[PDB]
Amino acid sequence: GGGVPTDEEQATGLEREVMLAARKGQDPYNILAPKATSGTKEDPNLVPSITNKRIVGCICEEDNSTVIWFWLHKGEAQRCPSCGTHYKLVPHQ
Amino acid sequence: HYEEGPGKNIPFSVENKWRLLAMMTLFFGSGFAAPFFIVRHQLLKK
Amino acid sequence: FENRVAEKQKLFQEDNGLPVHLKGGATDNILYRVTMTLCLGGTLYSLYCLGWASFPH
Amino acid sequence: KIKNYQTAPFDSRFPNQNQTRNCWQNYLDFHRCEKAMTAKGGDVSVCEWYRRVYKSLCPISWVSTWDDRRAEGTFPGKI
Amino acid sequence: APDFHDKYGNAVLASGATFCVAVWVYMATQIGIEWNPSPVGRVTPKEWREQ
Amino acid sequence: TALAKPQMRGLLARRLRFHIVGAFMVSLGFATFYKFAVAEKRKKAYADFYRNYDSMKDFEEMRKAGIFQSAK
Amino acid sequence: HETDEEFDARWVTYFNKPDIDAWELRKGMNTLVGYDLVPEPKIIDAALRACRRLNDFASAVRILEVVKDKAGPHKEIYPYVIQELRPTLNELGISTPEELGLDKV
Amino acid sequence: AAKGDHGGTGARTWRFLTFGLALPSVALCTLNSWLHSGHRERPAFIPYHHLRIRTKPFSWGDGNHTFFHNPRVNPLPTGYEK
Amino acid sequence: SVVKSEDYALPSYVDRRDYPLPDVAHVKNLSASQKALKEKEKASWSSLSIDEKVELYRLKFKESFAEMNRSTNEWKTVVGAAMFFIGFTALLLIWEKHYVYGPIPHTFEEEWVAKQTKRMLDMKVAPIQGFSAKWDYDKNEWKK
Amino acid sequence: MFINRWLFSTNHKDIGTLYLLFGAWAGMVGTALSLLIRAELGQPGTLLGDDQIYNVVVTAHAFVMIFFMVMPIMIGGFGNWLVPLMIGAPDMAFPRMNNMSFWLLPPSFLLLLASSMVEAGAGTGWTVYPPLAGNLAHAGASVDLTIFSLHLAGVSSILGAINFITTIINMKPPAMSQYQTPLFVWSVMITAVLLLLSLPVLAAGITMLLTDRNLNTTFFDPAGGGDPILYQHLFWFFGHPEVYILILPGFGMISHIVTYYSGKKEPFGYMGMVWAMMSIGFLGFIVWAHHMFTVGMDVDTRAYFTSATMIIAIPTGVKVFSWLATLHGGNIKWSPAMMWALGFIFLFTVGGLTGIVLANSSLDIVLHDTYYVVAHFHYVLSMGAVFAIMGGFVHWFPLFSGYTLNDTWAKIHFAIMFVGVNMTFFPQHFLGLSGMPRRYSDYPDAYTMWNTISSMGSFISLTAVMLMVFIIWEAFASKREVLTVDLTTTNLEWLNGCPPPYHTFEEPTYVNLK
Amino acid sequence: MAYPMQLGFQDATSPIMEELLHFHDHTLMIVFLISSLVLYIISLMLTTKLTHTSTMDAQEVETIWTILPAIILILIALPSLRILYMMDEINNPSLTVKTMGHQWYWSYEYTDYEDLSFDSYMIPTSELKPGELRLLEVDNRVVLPMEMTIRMLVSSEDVLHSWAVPSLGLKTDAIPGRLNQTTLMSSRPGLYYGQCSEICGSNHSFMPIVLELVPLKYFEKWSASML
Amino acid sequence: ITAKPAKTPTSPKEQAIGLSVTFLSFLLPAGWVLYHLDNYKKS
Amino acid sequence: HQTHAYHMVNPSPWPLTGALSALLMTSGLTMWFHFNSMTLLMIGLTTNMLTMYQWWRDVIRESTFQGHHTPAVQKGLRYGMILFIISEVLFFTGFFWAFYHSSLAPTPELGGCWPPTGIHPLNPLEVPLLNTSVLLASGVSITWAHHSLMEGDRKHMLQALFITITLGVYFTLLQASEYYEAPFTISDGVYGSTFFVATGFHGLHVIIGSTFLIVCFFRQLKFHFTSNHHFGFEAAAWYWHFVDVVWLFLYVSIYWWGS
Ligand SMILES: CCCCCCCCCCCCCCCCCC(=O)OCC(COC(=O)CCCCCCCCCCCCCCCCC)OC(=O)CCCCCCCCCCCCCCCCC
Ligand code: HEA
Ligand SMILES: CCCCC/C=C\C/C=C/C/C=C\C/C=C\CCCC(=O)O[C@H](COC(=O)CCCCCCCCCCCCCCCCC)COP(=O)(O)OCCN
Ligand SMILES: CCCCCC/C=C/CCCCCCCCCC(=O)O[C@H](COC(=O)CCCCCCCCCCCCCCC)COP(=O)(O)OC[C@@H](O)CO
Ligand SMILES: CCCCCCCCCCO[C@@H]1O[C@H](CO)[C@@H](O[C@H]2O[C@H](CO)[C@@H](O)[C@H](O)[C@H]2O)[C@H](O)[C@H]1O
Ligand SMILES: Cc1csc(-c2sc3ccccc3c2O)n1
Repeated sequence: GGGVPTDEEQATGLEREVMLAARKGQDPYNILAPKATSGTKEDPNLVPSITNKRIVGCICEEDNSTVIWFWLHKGEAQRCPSCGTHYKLVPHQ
Repeated sequence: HYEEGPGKNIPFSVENKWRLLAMMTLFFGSGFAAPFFIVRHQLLKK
Repeated sequence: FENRVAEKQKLFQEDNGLPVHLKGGATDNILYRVTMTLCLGGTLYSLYCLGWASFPH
Repeated sequence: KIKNYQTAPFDSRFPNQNQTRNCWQNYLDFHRCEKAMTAKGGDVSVCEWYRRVYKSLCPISWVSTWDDRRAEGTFPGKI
Repeated sequence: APDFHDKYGNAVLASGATFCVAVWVYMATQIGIEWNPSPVGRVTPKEWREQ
Repeated sequence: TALAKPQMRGLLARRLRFHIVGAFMVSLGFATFYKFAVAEKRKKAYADFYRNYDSMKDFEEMRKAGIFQSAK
Repeated sequence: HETDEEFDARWVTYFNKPDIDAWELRKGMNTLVGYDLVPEPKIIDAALRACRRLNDFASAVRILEVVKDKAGPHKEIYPYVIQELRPTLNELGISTPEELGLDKV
Repeated sequence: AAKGDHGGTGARTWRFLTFGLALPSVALCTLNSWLHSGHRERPAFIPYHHLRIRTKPFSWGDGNHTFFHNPRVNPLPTGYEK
Repeated sequence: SVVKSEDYALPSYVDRRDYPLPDVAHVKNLSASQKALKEKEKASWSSLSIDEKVELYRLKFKESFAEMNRSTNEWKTVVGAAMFFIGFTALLLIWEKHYVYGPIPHTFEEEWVAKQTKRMLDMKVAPIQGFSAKWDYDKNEWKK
Repeated sequence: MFINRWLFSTNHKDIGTLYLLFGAWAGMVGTALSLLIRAELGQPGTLLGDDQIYNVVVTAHAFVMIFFMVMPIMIGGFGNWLVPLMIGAPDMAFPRMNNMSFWLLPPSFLLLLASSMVEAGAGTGWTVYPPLAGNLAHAGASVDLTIFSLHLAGVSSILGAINFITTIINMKPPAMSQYQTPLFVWSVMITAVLLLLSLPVLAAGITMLLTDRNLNTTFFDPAGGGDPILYQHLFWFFGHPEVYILILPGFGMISHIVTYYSGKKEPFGYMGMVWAMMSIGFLGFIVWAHHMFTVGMDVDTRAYFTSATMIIAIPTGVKVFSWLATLHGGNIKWSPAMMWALGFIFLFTVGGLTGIVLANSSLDIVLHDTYYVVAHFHYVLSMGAVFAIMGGFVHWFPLFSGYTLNDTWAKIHFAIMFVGVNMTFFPQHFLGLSGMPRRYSDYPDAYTMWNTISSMGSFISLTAVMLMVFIIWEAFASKREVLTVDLTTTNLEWLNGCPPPYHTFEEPTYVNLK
Repeated sequence: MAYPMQLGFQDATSPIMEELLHFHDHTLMIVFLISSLVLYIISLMLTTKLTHTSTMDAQEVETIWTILPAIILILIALPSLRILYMMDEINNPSLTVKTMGHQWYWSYEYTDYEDLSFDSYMIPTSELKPGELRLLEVDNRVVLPMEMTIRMLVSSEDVLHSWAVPSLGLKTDAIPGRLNQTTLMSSRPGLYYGQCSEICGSNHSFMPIVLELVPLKYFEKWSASML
Repeated sequence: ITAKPAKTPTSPKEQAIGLSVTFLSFLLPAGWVLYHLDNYKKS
Repeated sequence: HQTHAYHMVNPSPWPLTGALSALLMTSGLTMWFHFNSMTLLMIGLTTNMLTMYQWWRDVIRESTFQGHHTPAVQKGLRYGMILFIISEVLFFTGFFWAFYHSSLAPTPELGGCWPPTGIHPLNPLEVPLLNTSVLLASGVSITWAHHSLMEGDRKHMLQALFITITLGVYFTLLQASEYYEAPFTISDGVYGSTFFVATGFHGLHVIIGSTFLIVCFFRQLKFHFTSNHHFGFEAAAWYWHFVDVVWLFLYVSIYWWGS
């Protein structure tokens, strides 16, 4: 027998948004860690934002304990002040 | 929404430095004074 | 029993600016006011009891 | 028998700083021996070593409390 | 432009040291505080036992 | 006329090593001073006091001075 | 790791890149002054010529200031570096901080 | 234990364990317990000093009865109440 | 010049001897003559005057290394003010001795101490190092 | 709006502010109690009364300073403010339960106040040993009100520990591993684990004391087969983890302060710092019986606890030398915060070394329950935790308030405090070695000089405390608003301005994995 | 007893207390050495304009920071534990004395042969005899034979106390329902003082201990006269 | 750290007032209690 | 507005009312123990229940009705419940420490033996064994309930959960009966002290856990739980297994080995 609702039938609010977006392979609420590009000026890391600036944390090398934090602004790609890899903001919404 | 910025993220007003002085005086002064008056209270019982 | 969760989801997602502890309706306000009155009244009574208990009888 | 008793000697059963059980054991031992020697008509004097040790070791108020409770019938140890 | 320390530094240091030494020397020697120093080299022993 | 080329690399590391060795030297020097002025001094004071110490004579002086409840 | 000569050659090459931009110039100098050394004159020379290609006179003077600062209490290092740099300073018109009065408190 | 019964551990398997093992065990222990029940002979009262402790009166009743006092089996410091 | 509160998310200027080339220029907005000075800077710097070279420096930077590293007389204010408040503390201790503390016990009277000292010497208090060791029992005096 | 924001808060910053205000007020109470202690001892004789009133003062001095000053400021205050900011989190994991952790403390404080107002107070020492704390030697409500005070403070910290552990484990950026979190975040989590494990044992211990006093149990009463020593085990099983709970957040702030004002982007030996704090927390659970070397334990037990206690010096030494290695080569900024941190390193080391002396059970026989112990823990608490608190306060005050302090006044404050604390407690080593017992209202005449100097030092520290209140007033009175802060690239908590908006990290940080 | 301006331990009266003195000297030298080294290194780190702010490798130096303290701790534990077990060594006492703690005084029992027991109260300050010590003298002293191994048994009949005599390196907690044992051997005659060392109520500071060490013959006569 | 000039500067005289008032708030109540200790003890 | 998955909670009065309820309960107990009155205590208990009801009511509103419990929020609640149970384990550990301390070294006042002279322990093979089978059986039935819920079976979920609750009530009634029938009391020395305080706190936890299961039962009746999202049930199941394991330790230590 049945009688127990499913998440597809009954999930609501933010939980449902996360569920439906994951089913499309999208991550609007930042549950996953983005995978880096090569970080050159031709192939910068693309940082989504709903505003015109967002804080980037750069782990310059694997297993570094020090994270480098800076505001990434809309416009030309900026570089991590420690290792120089490029980041470019992509506003949306 | 709530007020933001310096002097607005606290449960006490800093609009007037002299009213603030009276309030900081009452705040820290009451804490420092309390044990002495409890000493007094216990001495005055017997 | 029938599944009426959809009706509750609509009620508590209503765009009325109410906090969650008051969004059920008037009964929430009554239960809140009963709770806070007992807490604050009981606290004042405890201070009275301390005053009484602080001196010999 | 082996006299010139100065004080209770070292006892390997009780080698630590807590000596409560040493006093407790010898108090039991004396009154168990005394009870055995009284019922069968023998002489309590064979129990003397236990008497000296517990008198040396036990606080006066402990012996007196234990004595009162043996007489009242409320002593919790087995004699 | 000269700041507070350039104008008043020397006076604050001199007055503060003078005031501090003077009031602590006064408190230490002039108001009856018993420091209870060692009797060694200071106190002459006196007979104490009686009949 | 021209100035000679001074050492330009590792000045901080060289200053550190020099003074760490310095501190080690001073530490040994203090441990010797402390063994002589405190540790050995304490051993000798107690050794000298008890070498010819006479406890009965010490007691008699104390008894004659009247300090004891049990010995007049 | 790498020898002193290889370290200096890496930094000479870094500042000698013809189309080095302003960010890379600042990044190089700010990284270089973190090391336990006063940079060799040949490194400063390449850095000063990078300033010339970037039309940045003020950064060239600032580079000379930090050479003096990195020397700490060793007063003999900075006059020597300036001595070795005089041909470059004359060729490029770079006045020293002292010549500009920027060594005054 | 000697029940194979493996594979997927699902609702059906655990209902199987509930009705086939768990509740039968409870029925057996209930049986066992309701056979050794019935009052046994209360022992002679001895006013032992390590028992019936009274250092402060209880905050209920007359201050001398424990919270779940049973007159049949729980004596007072002075003995069983009649 | 003017830095603003709502600016905190933007690259800013600092004067740090371990960060000689800051992220932005000290002065971002150029006057007509300052615009021409920057144009002249694209030509040979030998053609720049001393004043123009200093002016180029002051557009890029706020303080020189000598200015930002200068010593101050603050230690005189700090040490002197600390001694004042430590001195003021003695005033509180004087008030406490005068108005709060009563007499100390009679065992601190000079004659008690003198008799107490002998009795301590009679019982040989600390005879190895601490006290009686410093009394000469033969000469009847404190050892020199 | 005011009631909603400050009584119904679900915001980690406002709640942190509430903790800081509460801890500062309690700091006044604990300070006044400490002056009453040293006034009684400032000259031979009696001043207040006999030992009951004196040791109700002594008992409350410890409770206020430990449970109401240090812990709320370090864990509730700096923790709630800094931990979410340092990991880019929008708030704590349980923001509403976070608010109850705070609001349990004023009633807990009220219960401690009540215990000293009714009957003759609880003159038991902060250890509350029976039978002195029992219902015969301390009849009445005082001890029971003390127990209930500890209950409420225990529940507050236990729930706060659950909140911090959950927040630190679960609410980091998905690319950030635990080995990419700042050392202060590490120190708070480890502290929270020690709280989670130790406080329930204390709660059990003091609940058994409650039932012994009111329900005729005999856990600690030999007449019923109990043992007063059992309570000591239960208390001190919590008791030592508590002192490491008190210092660990200090360790984390010192790391940040020394790193920042050395001009460094990172502390020396990050992983070694993590290892040492985790080793210190682990070792802190197996050494408790070094508080009981004179109760009559077997020699082998006294041999183990001697050895296990001394091992803690190895991980602690790694932290001390790493702080020194962080200073090495730095562009030293002689800020007031740096001075507090440098005073911490030296004075904590001194107090730690005297702890190693006490770890030797043979020597502890003569030093236990003497002022040598008082000298030990005041050098690690009143010159370690407080200096770390003062350094953290003056360092992060511009972040919390948006206003700057007067650095000259703050340096003056440090100098007065440094003289006062050392004049107070260094002579107490002499009193301890020469045999002055703890918890005495009066002393043999020989101990007069060092007690006199010590009490004079306590007045110097009082002047520093009064100056501190003025310095805070002056900062709010003048309203010098922060403009720029250095080293934001390695101090995330500053990157949202001063003060940060009510809601921060509504959009989380971007950290990719590569 | 303690004397004015005392810095260290009271002079040792027992061989064990002598051992503790030399062990303290050994440990205190290490304490002075490490705190001075830390203070010096602090000043060394802070007195140069030279800088090195890039990433520092930590592996090699932490071997030193870990092996050296480990050796030092062993250099402390070795003599510490030797004294610990030497304190515990089997000795054959010739006398057993019990002391019971009370609020607020000590009672003593000599029950090897006779039932000798008495109370021991502090001499009030207003009743001190000229030259007697405030808060330290008792009416009835603990008379004991010198140069003999004595077994002390310590307990209490109310709250916790602690029976301490610093001169002899003694401190044994007084716990109701428990009989704690320590050993006492005085190398010299005289008077040796101690004070209650566990908070026990209103007169915690005012229940001291006074041992009177005398030759055996005087102890025997004193014991008989005290029955 | 860099900061704006004080929006409401506190002159040396104003600081003298704030410091004096702060100290008096600590010293007067405790002084009153300690001054009257004997009135509390022998009563 | 937010682009993270975490829950910003509405400002709430229940933290304050819960903290004030703790003040009233603790001052109430002091009033009861020392001043012969129950007024404060009954007010504190009443406000405590009201706080817990409305607090957890709002959690249901925030999750089932408003949808704020994303997978990340659920993961946090998992850590919170695990950590809370751990703190409860250490609380009971102190009482087991007290029990073994007293029973491994029985003092002369007890007769130097365990069980003490004059103590007649309950037979571990009668009701204590029945209680053991009851809680163990409730662990089986609640596991059946869980799998029924995950497989979408409404009826069998309610049946298994009701059986679990009935066993919890059965245990409580059996323990209440044992308490009345026991010839020893909490005042019978350290045996009665350790017995009733340890089993009493456990009995309280049984009542707490049964209440939690009853909450889940009515929430299930109202279709709150999905086959994949039901942490309230999972938390109650973890707490119930914790209650079961504590009993097993109590049975082995106090009822069996300690007899
Ligand atoms: C530094 C200590 C911690 C911080 C405190 C700072 C405040 C300043 C105080 C500090 C200024 C003095 C610092 C060293 C004092 C040593 C005194 C001594 O002779 O101690 C002797 C022993 C007992 O030994 C004996 O039995 C020998 C008997 C000899 C008697 C000769 C009589 C001569 C009279 C001397 C009178 C001295 C009066 C001192 C009176 C002092 C009143 C305050 O006492 C003890 O064990 C005391 C236990 C100390 C445990 C903590 C050790 C911390 C060491 C840090 C130092 C490194 C930095 C230095 C450089 C320090 C630069 C800051
Ligand atoms: C912040 C609080 C705090 C801290 C950090 C400590 C740290 C230590 N404590 Fe302390 N202690 C207390 C607070 C604290 N203590 C309190 C409150 C009491 C009394 C409670 C009461 O009774 O009321 C107490 C009592 C106390 C006693 C009992 C004394 C007695 O009551 O008889 C002991 C004994 O073992 C002890 C030992 C230690 C040790 C070994 C450390 C170690 O962790 C310290 C380690 C640090 C160092 C050793 C210095 C740094 C290391 C190096 C520089 C490396 C080189 C060093 C060596 C090679 C040795 N403490
Ligand atoms: C299945 C039954 C469950 C028990 C239900 C009974 C009452 C509920 C109270 C719950 C309290 C839980 C712990 C209480 C500790 C001791 C209670 C022991 C359990 C019990 O109830 O045992 C009874 C004791 O009753 C008594 O007085 C108890 C009288 C009331 C005392 C209340 C004391 C409350 C103390 C709370 C302290 C704080 C709790 C911990 C907080 C920690 C926070 C970190 C034994 O009865 P008896 O008359 O000796 O006779 C037995 C033979 N006929
Ligand atoms: C009769 C005598 C009474 C005496 C007083 C004790 C009273 C009883 C309290 C018993 C516990 C009741 C807990 C009820 C919690 C209900 C709210 C709830 O459980 O909410 C859930 C999360 O709960 C969560 O925080 C989990 C939170 C659990 C917290 C509670 C854990 C028990 C704590 C009890 C108190 C400890 C006392 C210890 C004393 C020593 C919501 O998430 P889900 O369920 O996944 O589903 C949502 C889906 O519908 C979406 O599709
Ligand atoms: C431990 C922390 C505190 C330690 C340091 C305290 C410093 C004392 C500051 C001054 O305090 C005042 O002192 C007055 C005396 O100078 C008291 O007046 C008292 O004495 C006066 C002079 O005799 C009378 O005129 C008043 O009526 C009488 O109340 C007054 O009450 C008290 O507030
Ligand atoms: C005389 C005395 C002894 S203890 C005591 C006081 S004052 C006080 C103030 C706030 C909280 C607790 C206490 C407390 O216990 N006063």
